[PDB]
Amino acid sequence: MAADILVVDDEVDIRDLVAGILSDEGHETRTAFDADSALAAINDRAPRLVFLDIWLDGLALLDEIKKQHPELPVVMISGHGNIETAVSAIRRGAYDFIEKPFKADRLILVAERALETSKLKREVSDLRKRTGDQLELVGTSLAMNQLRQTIERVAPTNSRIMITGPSGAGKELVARAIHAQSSRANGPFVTVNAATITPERMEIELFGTEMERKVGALEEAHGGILYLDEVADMPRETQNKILRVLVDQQFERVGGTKRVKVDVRIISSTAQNLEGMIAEGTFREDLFHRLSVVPVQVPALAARREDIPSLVEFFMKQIAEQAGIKPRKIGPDAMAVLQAHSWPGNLRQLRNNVERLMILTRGDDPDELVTADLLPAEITESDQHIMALPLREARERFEKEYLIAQINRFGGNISRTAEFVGMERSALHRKLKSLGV
Amino acid sequence: MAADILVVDDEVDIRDLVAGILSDEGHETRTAFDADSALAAINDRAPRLVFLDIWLQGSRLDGLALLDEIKKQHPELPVVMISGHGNIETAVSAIRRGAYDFIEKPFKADRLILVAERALETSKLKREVSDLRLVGTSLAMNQLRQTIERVAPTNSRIMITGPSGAGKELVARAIHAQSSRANGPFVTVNAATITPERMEIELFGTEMDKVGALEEAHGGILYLDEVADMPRETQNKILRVLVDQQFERVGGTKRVKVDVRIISSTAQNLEGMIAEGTFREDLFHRLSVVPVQVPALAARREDIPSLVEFFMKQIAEQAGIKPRKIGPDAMAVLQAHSWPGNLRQLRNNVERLMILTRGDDPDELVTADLLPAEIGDTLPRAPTESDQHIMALPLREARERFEKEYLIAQINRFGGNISRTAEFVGMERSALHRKLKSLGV
Ligand SMILES: Nc1ncnc2c1ncn2[C@@H]1O[C@H](COP(=O)(O)OP(=O)(O)O)[C@@H](O)[C@H]1O
Ligand SMILES: Nc1ncnc2c1ncn2[C@@H]1O[C@H](COP(=O)(O)OP(=O)(O)O)[C@@H](O)[C@H]1O
Ligand SMILES: [Mg+2]
Ligand SMILES: [Mg+2]
Repeated sequence: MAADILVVDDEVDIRDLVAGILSDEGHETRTAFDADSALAAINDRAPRLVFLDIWLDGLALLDEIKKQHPELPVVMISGHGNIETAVSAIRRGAYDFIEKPFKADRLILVAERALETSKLKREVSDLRKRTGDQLELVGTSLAMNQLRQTIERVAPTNSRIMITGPSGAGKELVARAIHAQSSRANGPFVTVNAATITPERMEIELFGTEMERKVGALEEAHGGILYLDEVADMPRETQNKILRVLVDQQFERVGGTKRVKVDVRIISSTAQNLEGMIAEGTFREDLFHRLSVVPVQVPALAARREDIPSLVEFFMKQIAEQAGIKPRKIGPDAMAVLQAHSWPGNLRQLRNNVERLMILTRGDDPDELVTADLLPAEITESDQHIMALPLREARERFEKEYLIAQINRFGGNISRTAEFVGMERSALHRKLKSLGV
Repeated sequence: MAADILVVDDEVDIRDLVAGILSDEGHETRTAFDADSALAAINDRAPRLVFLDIWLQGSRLDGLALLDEIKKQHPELPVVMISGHGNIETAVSAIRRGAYDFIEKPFKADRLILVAERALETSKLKREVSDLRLVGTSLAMNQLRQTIERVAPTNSRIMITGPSGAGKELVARAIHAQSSRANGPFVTVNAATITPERMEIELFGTEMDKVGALEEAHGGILYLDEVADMPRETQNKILRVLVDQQFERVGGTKRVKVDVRIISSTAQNLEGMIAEGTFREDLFHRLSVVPVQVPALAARREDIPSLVEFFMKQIAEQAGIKPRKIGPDAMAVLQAHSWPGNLRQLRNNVERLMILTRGDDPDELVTADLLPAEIGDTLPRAPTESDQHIMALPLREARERFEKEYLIAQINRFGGNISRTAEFVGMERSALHRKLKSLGV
């Protein structure tokens, strides 16, 4: 909207003209005539945008501004004569360029777009800190290093990827890392979660509808990557259509005849045994062979236990950022129990456990260690729970469980249990029977 | 970038040149010479970008009318207009109507290349923020939402009070989003996380031999998460920001002017701190021009079922776990709990339930036994040989203690509504009242 802009030019009429139009728009404008006055203005306060004259030199100052302030957009002011240098400045780090003489509306528009893009990148950084959704693969283990090198090798190719690994191991993160290291890194990254899509709406989610517009995952993925997250959750009807899209890169939109042609790089994943599903007749053999082109195996947390301390530390920093809870020191006993667990939910389960620990100790002293007793049990019927029952039934269940527990406490000695609970021997017998013990 | 670009211009010379330059850059370019050919091309496949002439002669709809039709069908599809020299008023009109930018005839190939790249980059960044990104029907939530709506368009300093995980930061972002600084930065300072020795450096930066949060927040909002953790020297410096709209960097005399709207929060008793001499009296009153209280989750138990459903849908989107049916037992337990970690704690427990039931029968209800000890052990449940207090008591005393604990827990669950509690526990309401009075609970 209305930001702090620094106008760097050697001519006063340009400094006054640019600063004038922008200030009149609602911005705060400061000026500088050379590199030293520019660097000093940035030292007074970091601006949200810079307008830099190519011939002051401009390109050297452009490198310096971008070195110290990578997130600060710089728009070049260029002479009518040469666009070659203005284009050279874009490659060196400049956002855009403006040509003399310019219309005021052009100057206003360029400033707004440079600020909008800068705001979008800042909103991206801010939202990644809240989602705890960064694109970095933490792990010093050999399983992690081999995975990182597999990513580095398969990403620059155009090959179809098949990702195998258990739930929460990092299959989606690997797919995003493959995308960020591919030729389609600037192209879209579209995800299809079969598990979280109703069967009655799968066709519409993948192919869209004929004519505000409902655009399917395949059309949205055109020129980029389509991530089929957990293919094993696709019904027979869905498996058929996917196979059919793989043969010709074409499909119809639901309700329509129009055959849309797409150009998509497919990355698939499974935490399931697909070859076994083929034997059970639940998964198509032709689909499997077409999706299983280049394999990428993401290791289980059980295959990289030595990474758990580094991951706990990494997750504690994310939650410190999200919640404002200071990171804690995990006790050697609690860490030993964590490192020994089988982790069916892998890293997603580890993060969830780290977050619960941080919530529970939020009030505690900083020097206090997180102890093994704080760890949950894994590390009756719904109709029978006391909280879900009315008073009489809830009272009856409590009475039954109390007596059962008191009997076990006295190791089956009914007469001593009776005496302690405040009952006569035969009355306890009749009560136990009436309660169905 | 290898994008699908639709080029719409009535001039064949123009279409060929735009399609030619962009196709030579590595893009896939398509052309149309009127509205109907353009809409037929969009129907073939939605492009990633549209170049659109403002005029469009010999067409069913002109350039601005087609711009409107493209944006209606595809709101996130960037449209760059093609305009003639001296047509800037009509081009600026297209920007206000939904166009991303415009290119003025005649243009350099490198200019067209740069406009395409910038439009696509902005489109992609919007796609990221949409992918990554206040629930409750309670009067409490409705009052909070109408408080945000009222004070967000003002320029007044806010003091947000409430327990940890209740939604203070989310309230601050909601105020930011509805304020005149919504396009400005939203900078947070986690005071509980920063060491007292590094607090000044984080807020005010250092002289060069570095950029503080206040300098980053210029033009926007600075969110001071937990003001109680600020040292006395930091307190005096914030006071100068509030009164003088300026400060000095760490180890300097150099003035730094700032235009910030401060939002402060605390889960602590600041009044208790002023009484003890650890927090400045004048600073507290200046920080609390407009007080906003976020209610504890235990004070809005009505919203727990809605929050459970909202959090399930959110984890479904993140993890790819199908949302499940929470058993009446698990819901009764979740609703009755005190929640010292509030909405964060609730969310973390819903995620826990979805992680642990991943791969189980979709019909199978999520039961209360899956919840951890801090949830289950604070509420009525079947006793065991390990429950020292119950075991030390005889039958009548143990049954009376259970009655008291069960009724209180059910009351909590129903937010103190005795008529609703009576209905569930199997009593008439006056009978429940007489039973509570008799029990003295
Ligand atoms: N190597 C890693 N380093 C850091 N965080 C990771 C790593 N692998 C996964 N995560 C995180 O763990 C969680 C689960 O990972 P995810 O990619 O969704 O796995 P999957 O697709 O196998 O279920 C996510 O929050 C993700 O960011
Ligand atoms: N009413 C609400 N509806 C949905 N989610 C909420 C609501 N209030 C808070 N949250 C969520 O609860 C969690 C804790 O909120 P947060 O703002 O971080 O609390 P605080 O700042 O008080 O510690 C976050 O995940 C947040 O998005
Ligand atoms: Mg000049
Ligand atoms: Mg024309």
